[PDB]
Amino acid sequence: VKNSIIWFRKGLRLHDNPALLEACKDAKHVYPVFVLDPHFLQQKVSVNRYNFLLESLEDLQRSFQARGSRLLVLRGKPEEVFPRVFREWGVTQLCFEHDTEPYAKVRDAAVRRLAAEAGVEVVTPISHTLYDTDMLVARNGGAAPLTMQSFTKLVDRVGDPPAPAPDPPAAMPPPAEDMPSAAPAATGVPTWQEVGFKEPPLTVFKGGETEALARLEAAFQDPKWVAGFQKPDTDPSAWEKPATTVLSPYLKFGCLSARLFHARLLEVYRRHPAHSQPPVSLRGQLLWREFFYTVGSTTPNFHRMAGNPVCKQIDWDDNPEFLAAWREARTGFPWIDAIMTQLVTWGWMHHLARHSVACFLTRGDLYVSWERGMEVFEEHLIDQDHYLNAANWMWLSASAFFSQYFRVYSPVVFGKKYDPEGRFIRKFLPVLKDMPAKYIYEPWTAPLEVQRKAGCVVGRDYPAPIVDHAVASKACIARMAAAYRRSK
Ligand SMILES: Cc1cc2nc3c(=O)[nH]c(=O)nc-3n(C[C@H](O)[C@H](O)[C@H](O)COP(=O)(O)OP(=O)(O)OC[C@H]3O[C@@H](n4cnc5c(N)ncnc54)[C@H](O)[C@@H]3O)c2cc1C
Ligand SMILES: [Cl-]
Repeated sequence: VKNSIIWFRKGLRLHDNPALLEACKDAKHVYPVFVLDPHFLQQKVSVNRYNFLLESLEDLQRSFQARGSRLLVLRGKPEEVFPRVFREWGVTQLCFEHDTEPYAKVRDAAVRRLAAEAGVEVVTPISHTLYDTDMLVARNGGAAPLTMQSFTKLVDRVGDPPAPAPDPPAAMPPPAEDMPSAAPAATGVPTWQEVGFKEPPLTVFKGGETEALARLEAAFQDPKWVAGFQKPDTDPSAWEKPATTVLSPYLKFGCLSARLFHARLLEVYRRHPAHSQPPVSLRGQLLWREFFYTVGSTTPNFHRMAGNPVCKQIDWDDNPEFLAAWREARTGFPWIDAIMTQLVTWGWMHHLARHSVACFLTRGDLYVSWERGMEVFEEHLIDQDHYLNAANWMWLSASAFFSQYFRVYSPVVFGKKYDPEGRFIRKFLPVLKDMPAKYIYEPWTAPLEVQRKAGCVVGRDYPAPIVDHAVASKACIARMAAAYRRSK
């Protein structure tokens, strides 16, 4: 008889899950497993992202209960848990989605070697990305494309992505009863209070496949908006209704299928011949995701500067004061401090909002290494993706993929073009809620009478700007030019 395990790590969904379909096919018992490390708190991670993962597991649990099954949250590490449950559950086949992250490759290798010892077949379909990213490299001659212009030419010659897999059966084979490692009191989905987190989550985006599908349908309620989508024209100061899809935390955890997303975009594009094209279109945004996965997975030390071949070695400063002020949202620039406040409260910011604070920290004003900023984003971002965060940080720091270091965003002017009243600032920085719009982006320029009228005396209620942009900008640019000449 066939008893199988469908191992969840990413791909926290039931739709377009070929690993789940193979695990259920001709199976008497199916053990849906997510492996949790309860000492992951002795190692970094905000309660916002970890609760998003927990809500995603709860959604999977309710979805499995509706089909006569159950989600098992096994505690411990994979290398110690699987050799036990292989013999206990009579497992003959192990199934999980392919992953290309460095720790995943080291982890999945040992798991496979442990399965071959137990006589367990391992099935690992590709479903987290649009294509077999190792196939794109081989199709291109054996190296990853380093520009989006050439990558888009490759995917057009490769063809349409594989279509999404059908939905699993309305009923699935349940786990066998009275198995000790399957005891419900030891395999339930924990809450954020039981894993050690002491402060509650504040983000407004809920995890789970159900929410991922609802956000997808909501974005497709207006097909003209999807067809004419242009990423650089979207509004970074929009928070009540964000200007983009906000599907990144669901695509990160695999709550939403990228191939399903891509399949729905082609349906709209076929009936809208004037639809936007890469790199600005919605489909182009998925290609940016696939692009950085293709390069990042084939580039050693991709998340670091030293040892990274595609990354420029720049003599960034070691300034713990600029990092702390930027990290704690007290730079003195309300546009920057509001975005960093949205980071710690929501775990998500608009793409151009991240451009502002990444440029401010790195090549624009403070000249701190993008590795330091990447560490801060990885902690608070609910959509933190190993390859995407690092690639866009090297982009904004002009260390890879991007070279126009003379283009420096203004922490004073950039936001005023969209939100002249500072509604985005007043929402996240409530201490500036009564400051007139003439000085909301420059509170230090307000007369002292006006500062007292608003209850925001610069230096007492809100900090003074840690740097003068005009001076700090002309100093980072000059050092970037020197770095770019010594970069050969
Ligand atoms: C410094 C910096 C760090 C970033 N860190 C990450 C990260 O760790 N995780 C993350 O998901 N995004 C990250 N990005 C990308 C971008 O800011 C977000 O992907 C985007 O804002 C998410 O909003 P959305 O889902 O509405 O995007 P949409 O505009 O709706 O795009 C749709 C999807 O395409 C992908 N996508 C969009 N923009 C990019 C991009 N520039 N690069 C790669 N894929 C993209 C995402 O999967 C996104 O969900 C970062 C950007 C910056 C500037
Ligand atoms: Cl600007």
